[PDB]
Amino acid sequence: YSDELRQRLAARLEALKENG
Repeated sequence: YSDELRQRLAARLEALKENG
């Protein structure tokens, strides 16, 4: 995966968890 690419996937999760 390499460190950076994983954190990118986290950034998506972040947007979704805002509301609910």
